[PDB]
Amino acid sequence: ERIVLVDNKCKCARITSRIIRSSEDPNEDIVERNIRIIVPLNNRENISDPTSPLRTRFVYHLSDLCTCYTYDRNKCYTAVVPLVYGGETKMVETALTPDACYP
Amino acid sequence: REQLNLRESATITCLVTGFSPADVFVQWMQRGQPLSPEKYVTSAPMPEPQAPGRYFAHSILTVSEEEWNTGETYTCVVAHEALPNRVTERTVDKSTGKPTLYNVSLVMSDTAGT
Amino acid sequence: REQLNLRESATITCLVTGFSPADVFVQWMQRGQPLSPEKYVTSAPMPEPQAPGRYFAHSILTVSEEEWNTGETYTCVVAHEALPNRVTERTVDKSTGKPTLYNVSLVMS
Amino acid sequence: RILPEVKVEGELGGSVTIKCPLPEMHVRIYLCREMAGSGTCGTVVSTTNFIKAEYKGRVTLKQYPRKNLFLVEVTQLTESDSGVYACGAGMNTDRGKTQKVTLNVHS
Ligand SMILES: *[C@@H]1O[C@H](CO)[C@@H](O)[C@H](O)[C@H]1NC(C)=O
Ligand SMILES: *[C@@H]1O[C@H](CO)[C@@H](O)[C@H](O)[C@H]1NC(C)=O
Ligand SMILES: *[C@@H]1O[C@H](CO)[C@@H](O)[C@H](O)[C@H]1NC(C)=O
Repeated sequence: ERIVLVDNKCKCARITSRIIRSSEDPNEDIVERNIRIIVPLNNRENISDPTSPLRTRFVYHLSDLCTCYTYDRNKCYTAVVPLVYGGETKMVETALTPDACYP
Repeated sequence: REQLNLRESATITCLVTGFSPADVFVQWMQRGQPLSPEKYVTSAPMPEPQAPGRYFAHSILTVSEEEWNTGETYTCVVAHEALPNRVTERTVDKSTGKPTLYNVSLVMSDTAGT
Repeated sequence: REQLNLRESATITCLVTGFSPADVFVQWMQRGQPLSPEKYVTSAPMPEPQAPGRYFAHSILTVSEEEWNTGETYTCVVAHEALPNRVTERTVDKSTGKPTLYNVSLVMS
Repeated sequence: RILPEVKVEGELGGSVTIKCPLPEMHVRIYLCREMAGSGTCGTVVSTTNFIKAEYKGRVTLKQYPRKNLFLVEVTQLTESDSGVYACGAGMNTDRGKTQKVTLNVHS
């Protein structure tokens, strides 16, 4: 019954709307605004590099809502990890999101 | 918590479970650069109680107490065969491991908008 | 709402429909004193598409976008020879709609 | 978000197998019995060798990449197996469920 007005998946806002069918009275209807932001509370500054301070601000302008906080479940985020095993250093691509993407 | 009270040293433990077979490679990085094996000690792969053939291993890293309170994010990177990318990692800092402060400053603007 | 996000101007329209005969007059008052004729524009009466012998008009007042932002009434006054006192007026504010009750549901669990 | 609640009957001797969708990318696919009192979800069957303590040895996992149905089977029914069994994926269990369905005892 609710039209999916916004289904943002990178800041996770899920704004929507509907018209509430009131009684058979004059049209003093109500329009709904079910905004539903979910706070990660444990992610980093860049979403793709776990070395920055964690997260203080959470800015949500709903006009730029149609850098991110959360991780897209169908997207893959990776990085270069500098391992060595002795003298050589094979900088190899790691996975910051094991299971959203496979090699 | 009680280890960060004597103000002498802090131990971060990287525990790898379920991997089979043995002989997994583990190391630590401090602010994106690796450390010598003179500061972290790994354990031999031991069997698992409820698992038929899966194993587990521990790698402890000991650092100065004041080296962990100011930040200085540590990462544990491991590389076992079975990994789809053959290499994975995890990370902890003072603001992430069992925190005592959820310092939140979320702001929401332009509620009506277009 | 779409026009106010351009942050340039605000456009208030005084819609005068359902009068008869023609020759309706429109002015734009603000806190008692009228506005200059160069601030608003009035169109000529045109017949109603369904109603046989009636008409309509319009009166566009364009102001700076910031000026709408602080209260400020802009009441439109209409004079036609069929009104009970020959003068009527309407007004809007930034605050002229409804209650718009917020219903916040902050969750920490 | 599929909700195909079916009325498959069960008994001690009786065996009921649930059907679930698979992404087939070798992620963590699990069946989980939601607890009404707890308000969370407790994994009864997982990709790994974990099995619930109550369901030890009486459950079987059956995966067909060919037909795109992920199905799990229960050997014996004690008649207490009435709850929201939801399937799913990802490491997470609660917030990752794909489809849910409640099985039933007797009929
Ligand atoms: C940290 O954020 C920057 C800014 O976009 C970006 O390059 C990346 O996500 C992080 N930096 C590195 C070197 O990974
Ligand atoms: C909590 O967040 C505010 C907002 O930026 C910041 O000014 C303050 O320093 C933070 N507190 C601590 C202990 O970091
Ligand atoms: C919003 O208001 C409706 C009725 O006015 C109420 O049923 C609902 O619980 C409210 N939403 C909250 C409290 O999050």
